[PDB]
Formats: sequence, structure tokens, C-alpha cells
Amino acid sequence: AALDPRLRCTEVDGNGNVIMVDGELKKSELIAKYGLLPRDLRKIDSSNLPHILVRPSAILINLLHLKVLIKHDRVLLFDVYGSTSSYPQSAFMYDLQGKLQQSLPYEFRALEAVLMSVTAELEADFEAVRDPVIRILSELEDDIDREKLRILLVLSKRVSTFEQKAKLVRDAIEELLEADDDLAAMYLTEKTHDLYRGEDDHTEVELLLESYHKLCDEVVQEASNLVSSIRNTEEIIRAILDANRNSLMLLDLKFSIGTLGLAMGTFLAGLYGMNLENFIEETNWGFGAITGLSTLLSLVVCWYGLAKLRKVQRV
Amino acid sequence: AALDPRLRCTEVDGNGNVIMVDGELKKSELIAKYGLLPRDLRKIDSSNLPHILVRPSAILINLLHLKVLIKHDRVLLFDVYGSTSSYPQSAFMYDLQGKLQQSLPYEFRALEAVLMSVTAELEADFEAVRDPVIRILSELEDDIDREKLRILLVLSKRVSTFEQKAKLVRDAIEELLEADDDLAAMYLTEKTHDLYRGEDDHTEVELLLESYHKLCDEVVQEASNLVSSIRNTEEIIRAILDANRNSLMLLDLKFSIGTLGLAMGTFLAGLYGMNLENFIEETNWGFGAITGLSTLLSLVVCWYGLAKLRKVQRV
Amino acid sequence: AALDPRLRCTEVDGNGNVIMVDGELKKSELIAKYGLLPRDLRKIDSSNLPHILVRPSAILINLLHLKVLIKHDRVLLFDVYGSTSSYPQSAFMYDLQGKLQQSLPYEFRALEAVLMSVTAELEADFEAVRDPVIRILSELEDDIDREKLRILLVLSKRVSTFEQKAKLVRDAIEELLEADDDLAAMYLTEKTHDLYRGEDDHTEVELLLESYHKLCDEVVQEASNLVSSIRNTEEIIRAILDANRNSLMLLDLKFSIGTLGLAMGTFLAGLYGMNLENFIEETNWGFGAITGLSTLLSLVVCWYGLAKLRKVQRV
Amino acid sequence: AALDPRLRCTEVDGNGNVIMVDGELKKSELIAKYGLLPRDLRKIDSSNLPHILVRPSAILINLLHLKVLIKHDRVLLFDVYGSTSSYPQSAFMYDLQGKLQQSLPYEFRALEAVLMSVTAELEADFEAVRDPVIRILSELEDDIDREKLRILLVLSKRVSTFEQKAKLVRDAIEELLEADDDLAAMYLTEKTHDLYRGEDDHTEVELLLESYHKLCDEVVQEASNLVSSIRNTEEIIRAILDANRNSLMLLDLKFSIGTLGLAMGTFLAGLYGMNLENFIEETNWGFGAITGLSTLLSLVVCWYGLAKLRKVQRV
Amino acid sequence: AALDPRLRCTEVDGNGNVIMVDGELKKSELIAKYGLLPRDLRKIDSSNLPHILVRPSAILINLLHLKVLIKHDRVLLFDVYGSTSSYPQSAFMYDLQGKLQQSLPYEFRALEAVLMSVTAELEADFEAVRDPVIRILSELEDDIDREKLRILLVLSKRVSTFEQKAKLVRDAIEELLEADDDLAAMYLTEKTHDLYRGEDDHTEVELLLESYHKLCDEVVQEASNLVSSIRNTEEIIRAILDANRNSLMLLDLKFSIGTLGLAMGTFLAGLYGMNLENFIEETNWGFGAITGLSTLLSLVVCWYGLAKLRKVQRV
Ligand SMILES: CCCCCCCC/C=C/CCCCCCCC(=O)O[C@H](COC(=O)CCCCCCCCCCC)COP(=O)(O)OCCN
Ligand SMILES: CCCCCCCC/C=C/CCCCCCCC(=O)O[C@H](COC(=O)CCCCCCCCCCC)COP(=O)(O)OCCN
Ligand SMILES: CCCCCCCC/C=C/CCCCCCCC(=O)O[C@H](COC(=O)CCCCCCCCCCC)COP(=O)(O)OCCN
Ligand SMILES: CCCCCCCC/C=C/CCCCCCCC(=O)O[C@H](COC(=O)CCCCCCCCCCC)COP(=O)(O)OCCN
Ligand SMILES: CCCCCCCC/C=C/CCCCCCCC(=O)O[C@H](COC(=O)CCCCCCCCCCC)COP(=O)(O)OCCN
Ligand SMILES: [Mg+2]
Ligand SMILES: [Mg+2]
Ligand SMILES: [Mg+2]
Repeated sequence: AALDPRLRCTEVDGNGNVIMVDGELKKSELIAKYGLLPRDLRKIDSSNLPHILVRPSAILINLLHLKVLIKHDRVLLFDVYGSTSSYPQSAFMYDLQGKLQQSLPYEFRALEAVLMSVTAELEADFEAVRDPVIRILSELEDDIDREKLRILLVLSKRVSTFEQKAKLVRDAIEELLEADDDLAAMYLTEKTHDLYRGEDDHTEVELLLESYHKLCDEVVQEASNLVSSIRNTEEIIRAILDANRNSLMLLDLKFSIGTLGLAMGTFLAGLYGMNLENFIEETNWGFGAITGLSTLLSLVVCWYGLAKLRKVQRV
Repeated sequence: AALDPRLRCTEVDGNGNVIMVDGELKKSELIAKYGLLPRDLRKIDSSNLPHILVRPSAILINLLHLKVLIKHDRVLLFDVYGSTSSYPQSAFMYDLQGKLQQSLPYEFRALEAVLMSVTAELEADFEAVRDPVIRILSELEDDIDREKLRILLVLSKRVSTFEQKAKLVRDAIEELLEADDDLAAMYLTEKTHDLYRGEDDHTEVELLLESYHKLCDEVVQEASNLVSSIRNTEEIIRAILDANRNSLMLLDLKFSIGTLGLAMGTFLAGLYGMNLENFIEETNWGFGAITGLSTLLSLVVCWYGLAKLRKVQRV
Repeated sequence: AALDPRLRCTEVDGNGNVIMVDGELKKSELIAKYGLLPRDLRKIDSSNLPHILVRPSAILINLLHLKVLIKHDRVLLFDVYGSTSSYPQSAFMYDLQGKLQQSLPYEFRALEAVLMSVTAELEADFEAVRDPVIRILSELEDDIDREKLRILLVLSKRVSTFEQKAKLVRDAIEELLEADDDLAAMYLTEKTHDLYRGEDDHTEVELLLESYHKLCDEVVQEASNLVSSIRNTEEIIRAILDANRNSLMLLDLKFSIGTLGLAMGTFLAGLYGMNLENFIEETNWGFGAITGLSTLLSLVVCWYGLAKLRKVQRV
Repeated sequence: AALDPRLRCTEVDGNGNVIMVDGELKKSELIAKYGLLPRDLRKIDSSNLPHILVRPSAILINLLHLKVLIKHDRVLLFDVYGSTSSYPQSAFMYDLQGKLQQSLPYEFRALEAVLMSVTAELEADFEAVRDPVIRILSELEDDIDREKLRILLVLSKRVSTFEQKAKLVRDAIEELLEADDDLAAMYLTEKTHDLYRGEDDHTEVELLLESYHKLCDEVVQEASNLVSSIRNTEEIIRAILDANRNSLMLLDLKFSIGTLGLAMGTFLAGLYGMNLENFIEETNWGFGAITGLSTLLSLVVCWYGLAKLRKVQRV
Repeated sequence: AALDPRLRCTEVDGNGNVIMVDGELKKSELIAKYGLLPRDLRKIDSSNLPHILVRPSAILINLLHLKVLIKHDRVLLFDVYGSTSSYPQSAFMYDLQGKLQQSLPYEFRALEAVLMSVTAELEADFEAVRDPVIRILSELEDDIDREKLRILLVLSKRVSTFEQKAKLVRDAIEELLEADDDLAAMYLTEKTHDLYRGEDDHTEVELLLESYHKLCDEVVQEASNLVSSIRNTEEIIRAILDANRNSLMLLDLKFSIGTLGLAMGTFLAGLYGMNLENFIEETNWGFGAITGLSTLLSLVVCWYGLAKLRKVQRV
């Protein structure tokens, strides 16, 4: 059900005064008042794709956290029913009030305020995302551990998500900039006085949009650079781990060779430890002779094992 | 062969009474009665893609479990020969009878009933799919086992399948909503009275379709979130298993070092266990001296092995 | 070279009698007799893509094993030079003779015979492919072996190939069905009598083609289901093998712990086996005391090793 | 720099005599003499894509090793400056001279010679590529070795490269065949006499091009079959290697069990080898009793280890 | 903010004298002076895609390191605010001054200078990239090490990046060459005198652009060849490492067999080392008999182990 969702709205009139505070307005009343279309509101209500639409009496903006309807006399900010106003929305409202209470027309000032708020939020989000990755990379320079690699991958996923979001916002602004008739139709005050700019006269809007398109492009480039650096660090860590595993295997082989070398001498001592006739008992040289022979044979076995271990891994 | 498949049909007249109960009607008789086309029925008979088609005297619906033909006076629900009516179909029939026996026209009420049944079935299927995954993830928080990972992957496949099905249904409704002439052609009662709405007057149908498009979109988003969480859990489990394997290898190396350390002292005891002249027999200090020397050499070998094991894996 | 390939041909006249038996006809003579075009024959001669083409005096069919030219009076089946007639071709010829010697026109009966032969061959090939996979899956339920997995993959490749072939045949029939003017141009007997059906009158051909399109679709669906089941079985087998490898590694570690535990007691016995003064000789309690001490120390070492092995793999 | 590259050229007049031998001609002189365009010569000079272009007074061919300009009276073969004539180019020149010195027009004979040379070179290259792979596969049937697998992969890369080259040549001929106005414009002798063939009269060119398109298609199919066979052999070899590794691991485990079984009996003998009171000295049955007990315990330990090894890997 | 960025500019007049040295000019002043459009300057200011644009009174070039505006009387080189002139830019300025102070028009000479500078920079960058890879590949011919493989991959990434950059530059020149009306519009001096070349008269520009397109294509081909060689070397190194690992495993197995072979003889010596009645004491043959028996049994165990090791890995 729920045919009418009773959206939450706030409005500002021509002089910048708060003509209406946070209230509940139906969709039908909003459509009747602003003369909109259901398709435009349905496009706005999607919270995945930003949109900047122009209509012969309105400008519709659905950016990251702003749902704004700008007319030549009124500005409306709306949201879903039951939602509470956040700090960025209050800051945007205060900035819009300050700019409107103070040459540029009304709609251009509103658009400037919206773009300034969006760029500030983008920069703050980028810094908040970027700082822990720098801290982790600083900590990883001393020792290499698998948990740190897992944390690095977890942070890299968030960096990629933010890069995608910033790229989407920049592409929306670029697609608005590429159109020519929309920039001509963005003049509302001259439209009220029956003046048409034409398709060859749009100077202020192009500069105003470019001045923030550049700011978005810088953030996108920086995010891409951070992603590349993270990937390189991960590759280096993996190579180091593989080398460590190979060294451990070689050490185990050397320990096995040593064990065999001791076992041979233990066997020889056991042979002369029997309860039989050795024929060299009660002689002074027997003990030293057998000890030297056993030690020499153990050393020879160890040397042969080490030599063949060196010869095998020569390739 | 089988030129005529003799489809099973049920019909409801204008007053909502059951004018005909479950029966067998040929394809040719159905085409002659309803004035359809073979291509539309062939498109409907496919059980892989949902379809909402409009014709100048009919509305054709092939959703998840409904094959419905809506006219301005009659409603027909049909299925393949030999099939038995299920509980959702009986519930839909009862709901349609209750809504029609009771302002909105006939076809809009039928469409509302169909959409309500489809959304209810989608929500029930989503809950039934979602519950075992939550139970498995709750059980996996204590211990990690490979069989639980296999069960998690098996359930994730079903979640992905349901997400694809819900996405297909939502895309069908969205594609119907985007068209403009179809919404104008959806008025049948006014068409009987020779009244044409035009391409600029369609208000009721747009709201009615949006009110269920939103409900489908919510389910699609929730399924995507569940899939992402499952993937993250699988990655964490794999990392834990790799760390466990490395720890086991290190323990094996330490055991080898201990074995060598004991073997050296065993060799020394075997050297002094021979049946020869030791020159220190019948002396009080010999036993303690040899015992201390063997223990000291074993400890030295163990310490050197542990030190080199620590030094190797420093990188 | 080889400008003229001298294709092998067989022909049947209007009354169904064999007017000509297996013979050698040049390409130029065939083109002059049937009034064809080089492009159509070049399209037919490709043995990778099936084709159903319609021309104002002919129907051209290049299916799996049939190269058929159907006219309003004659039917020709042709093949490459030097080829021998197989059993399916002879069966198709006998069936066509029986159907033509016996309301439906000539070309529709020929098309029915061709489609029946193709569907029968498809079903026979599917059964022959499907049976060994079922046998292998039945044998694999008792024990898991790598050779059986290799055989399963080898059979799965053939199942995928047959699925692709059946999908290609079904897509050809569907693409023929979607066209509208071709179905109007498929009437040759009425074309001889200067009667044109038009673009709104084609009933018999649509039903006739749908009745075999459904039969192809069923086989495609069954092949896809078999492929999915094979993939699931392969995944289960791989998981079982990995678990077996981990269990073997754990058993090896336990054997190493046991070896160390015995080695410690062997060292202690070797210490008291020396030819020196033990100070407890000729006493009754010495043997039992040393035996108990060595056994106790071996058990303590084994218990400590097992406890640390349990503690390491807790994660 | 190098505005004019001074291409190397050879020419043949209408009677087939060598009117000019290998010489250096500028690009501007060639363009002025033949009335060409810079774009066509730039397309020809690329050595990666074959091209068959038709112009109202010329035919331009850039195949594998031929850069040929055919007119109704002259034939020119050109190449880069400083290059030397190879054996295939000399053979093509001799064949062209023999065919022209001898019904078919001039340009069709030149095209026939070019296509014959290209097909002969393709077949020779295919045989030269194919032979070593067959030799390696014959040698690999006795024993499996990693170096042979590396050689097989190295040869498979070359087979894939040749398959791609042959596919490119066949696609060029097919794209020339599909065009209709080009085949009409390929008649130059009739164009000199002011006779136009039209878009419905082209018989000789189609057969002439098809007779070599088939020859290219055969080679492409054979190369694809060889690639598939190589891939299957590689998969079989990898499976065999994995089975060998598993068998080696099992053998190592059995050796460890045997070592433990001997160690237990060595410990028991060491216990009775001490210099204490055994209480069974100077008795006849003691030696046999202890020997039998130690052997029995060693056999019991070995049997238990083998039984648990069998029980672990049952899954 | 920053509506006007105050770009850094340098200018050269018709006679080639430096009419203005490095200065700061606003975007609005540049647009008013040169009669440009905001879209063209926005396209130029992107530093990722090279561009060669033609306008009825200007030529706009944004290559690797040059931002050049060429008119029929003036040449301007510009860059961002705060940047310092580099050595390639100074060399390009000196070369342009030397060429202009000295038949070809003004704009063609400027374009020749720009293309010469770009090709020289491309060749220098290619040589600087190529040399360390050759040095590393020369050093790797003696011994194989993982660090050298890591360095090889690191250098291969840079080679791929340079190949992509050169491919982008070559594609820009090719796309400029393919256009026909742009080459006609590239004549500015004739445009001042009201002479139009037409779409069929452009000879000088085509040759001038081709003479550098070839130079770019050569560098792209050489970079691709280097990348392929690097990949082949990496594959060979990986195969060698795998063979080394297998050889190490076989050596470990042989060491285990030797350890067991010695352990058996040690057990037999321990059996005859006990303090019981051997019944062969005070006999001459006992010592030699037991020594020979123990050595023979150890050799038999070693031989059996080696034989079964050979038999296992036969497949
Ligand atoms: C007659 C001349 C013939 C040629 C001379 C011999 C040339 C090669 C040998 C030197 C023998 C010294 C011991 C080196 C054995 C190497 C294997 C081994 O296990 O030794 C150590 C650890 O064990 C250890 O730290 C010591 C383990 C016990 C050593 C084996 C028994 C030594 C013989 C009996 C000594 C009482 C393994 O680590 P590495 O330091 O890398 O060994 C290689 C360099 N020592
Ligand atoms: C003269 C001063 C020289 C420096 C002092 C030595 C410094 C380093 C050594 C301490 C020796 C104590 C035993 C530690 C050996 C480590 C290898 C080992 O196998 O021990 C244990 C298990 O075996 C065990 O639990 C015990 C196995 C038997 C121990 C080897 C023989 C000990 C010598 C003979 C004792 C009668 C392996 O697990 P971990 O607890 O992690 O070992 C490291 C910490 N102990
Ligand atoms: C004083 C109280 C201290 C705490 C009590 C000890 C608590 C823990 C120990 C029980 C010791 C019994 C032997 C278990 C050793 C485990 C390692 C081992 O190699 O034993 C077997 C195979 O070897 C075998 O089947 C036997 C190998 C030889 C056993 C080692 C020497 C035993 C001591 C000398 C006995 C004459 C390994 O397989 P598992 O059955 O899984 O072993 C774990 C359960 N037994
Ligand atoms: C009282 C009745 C209790 C049940 C009877 C025992 C049933 C199971 C045992 C038979 C024992 C014979 C030796 C088989 C041990 C298996 C492990 C082993 O290392 O033996 C061989 C190689 O070593 C070898 O070739 C020989 C290595 C030395 C053998 C271990 C010591 C034998 C005891 C002392 C003999 C003087 C391993 O390879 P396999 O042939 O596959 O072993 C399994 C079949 N023999
Ligand atoms: C009665 C006739 C029966 C048939 C004759 C026997 C046929 C097969 C055997 C020859 C035995 C000689 C020793 C070869 C054992 C092979 C395993 C081994 O560990 O030896 C070496 C290293 O250890 C070594 O370098 C030596 C390790 C100690 C050798 C084991 C004990 C030898 C017996 C006691 C000798 C006093 C392993 O490396 P490889 O050279 O590749 O061994 C294979 C070729 N020797
Ligand atoms: Mg050991
Ligand atoms: Mg011992
Ligand atoms: Mg003794």
C-alpha cells in the first residue's frame, strides 16, 4: 500500500526567510504546488544515481545528501518521512540562508551553495577514508604480518567504494556540462521577463560548473593513486612471505642431514658397545681410535650430505 | 506431435461469481474466444521471463506463478494440462473473488490483486531463504570448520539465485512503467465507452505500479547486502585457515630441533658406554662430569637451533 | 582447383516415386535446374551453422545431417562427393516416401518429415550422451578417486558440446519462427495458382514449428541441469580431498611427537648404561626406580607435546 | 623525415615480358603513373592486415608476402627499399610469367596466380608447424617430464599464432566475397570497351574465390583441432603429476611409522642394557624372553600405526 | 572558487621574434584575444588524452608536454599557473624560433617543429625505459633468484605504461589523418586570401603526418615485442623453480630412507648389547658374525626402500 508517503519538507521564500519549518507534505500536494511530473520525482527518489535535471520552471537536484527543488522564487529541501535533519543539512541550510539574504541571480546562488556543500563533504569523506590507510602503511614498514595485510585489504575496499562514488558524482556534473540546451534553459529569471538566452549565449553557468568539476577530478585522481600504491604494497608482502617459506624448507632439510650424521656415529658406537670379544680390550689406543673413527665418519657423512644439498639446488 | 495441448483453465465473470471451474480448453478455442494471437501466447508460455503485455482488448500477465488474462468483463487463470492447483493459486483466487465481489475499475482491481499476491510470495520466499544463512552464521561464530564453509557456499548460491529472480521481476515492472502509450492503453472500460485517455493523462496506473516497484527494490537491496556479508565471512575464514597451517609448520620445525638436541646427547652417552678402557673408571667425579657435559652440549645444540630458527624467519 | 565438385544427389518426384537414385550432379547443372543462387548454396555448404532459408520457388534446409531442397513438385537430398548414405538418411528417405505416397500440402509434409527425423536424432544422441555420466555418478557414490573425477570432467565436456549443438538448432528454429514474411512466403502450392496468403494469414506453419521448438527446448533444459549437477559433484569431491590432506598432516605431526617422547627415555637409559660408578649398584630398588623415572618422563613429554598441539590449532 | 621512401618495384607488361627489372621508384612517381590515392597506399603499407581493394582502374592486393597492383595491361610487384627478393616471390614471378605468356582475361589470371601462391605458402607453413608437435607427442607417450610439457606449450603458442594468421586471411577473402558491387567492378577489360556487367552478372569471380576460400577453411579447422588435442594432453599430464605427489606423501608417512616402530624396540633393549640388577641374569630363558617381547611390541606398534593410517584416509 | 586561473603564456609573432616573454594571462583575456570557445579550452586542459583540433582560425594541440595554439600569424605556448619552463619546452621554443626565422607556410612549419619535438621525446623515453630491462635480463642469465623476478615484473609494468602512452599518441595522429575536411580546413594562409582548397586537394599535410605516424608505429611495435619477451622469461623462471622444489622433496625422501636403514642396524646392535646370557661369549666368530649380519640387514633395508621409491614415482 502506502500510495502517499507524506514526505518531509522545508521551504525558503524569495527574501531568504524561513517561510516554513520541517513539515509533512503529501506527494500530490507537492506535485500540484510545483507543477512537476511523476517521472521526475521517481527519478529523484532513487538513492543510487545522482541527477541534475532542468525543467522550464524548475531545477531538480538529487546529489549525495541533498534533494533540492530550486525555482525562481522558492527553494525546497525534502526527504523521506520519519528522517531527522543531520549536521550537513543544517549547515547547508544556514549557508543558503546567508547567501540568499545578501551580480548573480537567485538560482545561481542556490546552485553555488549546493555545489560548495557537496564538494566540502566529498573532501571531508576523502580525508577520513585516507588517514587510517596511511597509519597502517606506516606501521607495516617495520614488520610483515598477515593480519596487517587483511586490514590493508579491508581498507582498500572502502577506498575503492569512495572512488566509485566520487567518479559517479563527477560524471553527473560532466554530463550536465556537455549539454547545450540545458545551459540555455537554466535561466529562469530571464524566462519570467520573456527573455530567451539562445543556444549561443551561456557564459556564467559553464565557468561555475567547471570550477567544481575540477575539484571533483582531483579527488578521483588521488583515490586512484592510493589504490595503486596499496596494490603494489600487497604484492611486495606476498613475495616476501613466499621467500620466507622457501628458507624454512631449506632449514628443515639441513636439520635432517644433521640428524642422519649423528645417527651414523651412534650406530658405530653401538657396534663396539656389545658384550662380545673385541680383541682390542685392555689397550691404550682403542678408545681414542674408535672415537676418532666415529667422529670422522660422522663428519664425512655430514659433508657429503651438505655437498649434495648444494648441488641439487644449483639450478 | 501434440498440436493442441488442452490447457487447464478457470474463469470468473463480471460479477465475480465462478462461472466455470477447473476445466480443459483447447488452444484454438481460447484463441477464438479471447481474440488473441499465437505470438502472445507463445511469449506467455515461456516459464523463464515474466511478461506484462497490453493489447487493445486484453491484459496478459505471466509472473512467477500466475498466467492471467484480464479483460473488461472476464478474468481467466490458466496453466498446463495435468497440473494441480496449489495453495498460492487458491489464495489468489479467493482474494480476487473477494475484491471483485465488493472508486476503481475491474481491471485495476484484478491487477492490484495479482501484484499483492506476487509481492507476498516474494517476501515469504526471501524470509525462508534468509533464515538458515543467519542460523549458520550464528553457529560459525564459535569455531571454524570446512564443512560449515561448504554449507555457507551452498546457501549463498541459493541467495544469489533468489536475488536474480527478484531482479528480473523488478526489471519487468520497471520496463512496463517506463512506457507511456501502454499506460494509456491500459484503460479498457473507457475504451468500451469510446473514450480515449491520451498520452498525457495516466495518474492511477503510475502510482499503483510504483507502490509495488518500491517493494521489489527493497528485497533486491537486502539480498545484495546478504551476499556481500557472506563473501566477507568466507574471506575471513580462509585467512584464518592459512595462519593455522603456518603455525603447524613452525611447530613441526621446533619438534625437529628438539629431536636433534636429544640425539647429540644420546651419541655422547653411547661413546662412553663402550667396552674399552675409559681411564676414569672407579672415580667419583666421572659420572657427574660426563652427565653434566652431555646435558650442557644438548642444551647448547637446542639453543643454537632455536636462535637460528628465530633468525631465519625475521623477514 | 576443383571448380565443380560433382555433388552426390537423390531425387523424389511429385508422386513420391524414386525418379532418380544416388548419382553425381555438377553444381552448375543443379543451379540451372533449380534456379538457385551461388550465395544460398555457399551458405548451405557450411557444416557449422544450421539454416532454414525460403526463396520464391524453394525451401532450403541445412540441419544436422540433412541437406534438403524442397520444391512444390520435387524433393532433393544432396551431399558431398564420395560420401556414403548412412542409416538415418535411409530412414528419413523411407519415412518421406511413406508420407508422400499417402489435408496438408507437399512441402508441409516434407518439412514435417525433416523435423521429425531431426528431433528423433537429437533425442537419441542425448540419451547416448547421458547414460555413461549417470553410470559414473552411481559408481562414485561409494569411494572418491581422482581418475573418476577425470572421467567425469571428460564426460562433462561432451555434455556441454551437445548442449551447445542443441541450443544452436533451437535458435535456428526460433529465428525462423520470429519472421513474418517468410511464413507467408512458405506457401508454394498457392503461389503456383496465383494466390497470395498475405502477412496476416499463417496458421498451420506456426503451430507446426512450435510443436518441435518445444521438443528442442526440453532437451536444452535437461542438458543444462545435468551440467549443473556435474559441477556440484566436482566441487564436493575437491572439498573432501582437501580435508583428507589436512588430516594426513595432523597424523604426521602426532607421529613426530611420539618419536620425540620415546627418544627422551632412550637418552635417559643410555645415561645409566655407561661403564662408570652409578653408586646404586647391587641394590634392589635401582632398576625399578630408573625404569619408572624414564617411563614417567617419556609420558610427561608426550603429554606436553599433545597439549601444545591441541593449543596451537585452536583457532 | 624521409618524405619519399623510394620503394623497390618490378613490372610486367601486357605480353608478359619483363619490361622492367628490380628498381627504385619514388612514391610520387608511382602515384602519378598508376593514378592511385595516398589512403590506399597507406592501407597497403600496413603489414598486419591483409587487404583486397578494387578501384575503377586497379586491383590492390596486400596478402602475406605480396604487394601487387594489377591493371588491365600491367602488373606491378613492390616492396620496401633495401629488401631482397626471396624464393617465394621469385617463384610467384615465374608462375605469373608462365601463366600470362600462355578463356580468362589478364586480371583473372593474375589473381589466380596470386591466390595459388598464397595457398601453397599457407599449406607449407602449416606442415612445417605441425610436424614437431607430432614428434613431441609421439615421444611423450613413453614417459612424462616437465621439460616436455614446457616444449609442448611453446609449440602450442606457435600453432595458435599460425591459426590466427590463417583465420585473418580467410576472413579477408570472405569479406571480399560477401560484397556485390566489388565483384561487378572487378571487370576491367570490359570496362575499357565501355561494357558494364551490372550487379546481377558475376559468375567467374565467385567460383574462383570460393575455390580458395574452401582451402583456407580446411587449414583453419585442422589448426583448431590440433590446439584442442594439445590442451587435452596437457590436462592429462597435470593430473598424473598430482597423483604422483600424493603417492610420495603416503610413502613418507609409512616410512615415519616404520621409524617409530623400530624406536620403541630400541628403547626396550636400552632399558635392559643398563648396569643394574636385572634379577634374571644367568638364566637361559631371559634372552629369548626379552627378544620376543621387544619384537612383539615393535610389531604391535607398527600394526597399530598402519591400521590408523588406513582408517584416516578412508574418506 | 578560482574562476580565473591566470595561465602562464609565451608568444611568438609572425617574424619569429619573442614579442612576449613568460607572463600571466587570464582565461577571459585569452578567449577574447584568440576568439576561442570554452569547450575547446576545457578539452585542452585535460592532461590524459592528447588532442589535435582544427578551428576556422586556429589549430589547437595538446600533446604529451605541449599546449600550443597556432594561428596564421602568431604562436602561443601556455601552461598552468606557477609552473616552470623545462628543458624540452625551451628546446622546442629554440627550434621553433630557428625554423620560423628562416616553400612551406607558417602553420606547417610550426606543426613540423611540434611533431619533431614529440617524436624525439618519445624515442628518448623509450631508450631510457628499455636499457635497465636489458641489463636485468643480461644479469639473470647466470643465476635465477626471486628478487630479480620481482625487479623484472616492476620494470615490465613501466614498459606496459609507456606502450599504452605511445599507442594513445599514435591513435590521435591516425584519427587526425583519417578525417578529410579537417585536412582541407588546415590551410589558414589561403583562407586569409579567400582561397578554399576543397575536399579533394590536400597533399602536403597527408605526407607530413604520415612521416611521423610511421615513427610512432615503430616504437609501439618495439615496446610490444619487449613485453612479450619479458613474459616468456618469467614463465621459464617459474618452471625452473617448480622443478627445483620437486628435486628437494625427492632428496628429503632419500634422507628418510637412509635414517631408517641405520636405525634397523642400531636396533640389532642394541639387542646384542644387553646384560644377559648370549651363549656365544668368549668365541672368536661372534663379533664378526653379528657385525656382518647387522650390516647386511641395514643394506637390505636401504635397498628395499630405494627400490620401492623408484617403483612409486614411475608414473
Ligand atoms: C673430516 C673432514 C671432512 C670434511 C669436514 C666437514 C665439512 C662439513 C661439516 C662441518 C660439520 C659441522 C656441523 C655442520 C652440519 C650441518 C647440518 C646441521 O645440522 O648443522 C646446523 C645445525 O646443527 C648444529 O648446529 C650441530 C648439529 C650436530 C652436528 C652433526 C654431528 C657433528 C659430528 C660429531 C661432532 C661431535 C644446520 O644449520 P647450518 O649452520 O646452516 O649448517 C651448515 C653450516 N654449519
Ligand atoms: C647451557 C645454557 C645454554 C643456553 C640455555 C638454553 C636456551 C634454549 C633452551 C632451553 C631448552 C629447554 C627445551 C626447549 C627446546 C625447544 C625445542 C623443543 O622441542 O621443545 C618444545 C617441546 O619439546 C619439549 O617440551 C622438551 C623436549 C626435550 C628438550 C630437548 C633436550 C633437553 C636437554 C636434555 C634435558 C634432560 C617445543 O615447543 P616450545 O615450547 O615452543 O620450545 C621453545 C620454548 N621451550
Ligand atoms: C604421568 C602422567 C602424565 C599425563 C599422562 C599422559 C597423557 C597423554 C598420553 C598418553 C601416552 C600414550 C601414547 C600416546 C602418544 C600420542 C602420540 C603417538 O605417537 O601415539 C599414537 C601412535 O603411536 C602409538 O600408538 C604409541 C607410540 C609410543 C608411545 C610414546 C611412548 C610411551 C611412553 C613409553 C611407554 C613404554 C598417535 O596417534 P593417536 O592415537 O591419535 O595419539 C593420541 C591418543 N593416544
Ligand atoms: C604380533 C602380530 C601383530 C600384527 C602383525 C603385524 C601386522 C602389520 C605388520 C607387519 C610388519 C612388517 C614391516 C611393515 C611395516 C610397515 C611400515 C614400513 O616402514 O615398512 C615398509 C618399508 O620398511 C621396511 O621395509 C621394513 C622397516 C622395518 C620394519 C619395522 C620393524 C619390524 C619389527 C622388528 C623386526 C626385526 C613401508 O612400505 P610398505 O611395504 O608399503 O609397508 C606396508 C606393507 N609392509
Ligand atoms: C647386501 C646387498 C643388498 C643390495 C646392495 C644395496 C643396494 C642399495 C644400496 C647401497 C647402500 C649405500 C648407501 C645408499 C643409501 C641411499 C639413501 C641415503 O641416505 O644415501 C644418500 C646420502 O646418505 C649417505 O651418503 C650415506 C647414509 C648412510 C648409508 C645407510 C647405512 C649403510 C649401511 C651401514 C654402513 C656402515 C642419499 O643420496 P643418494 O646418493 O642419491 O643415495 C642413492 C645412491 N647412493
Ligand atoms: Mg627421526
Ligand atoms: Mg639409540
Ligand atoms: Mg653395556
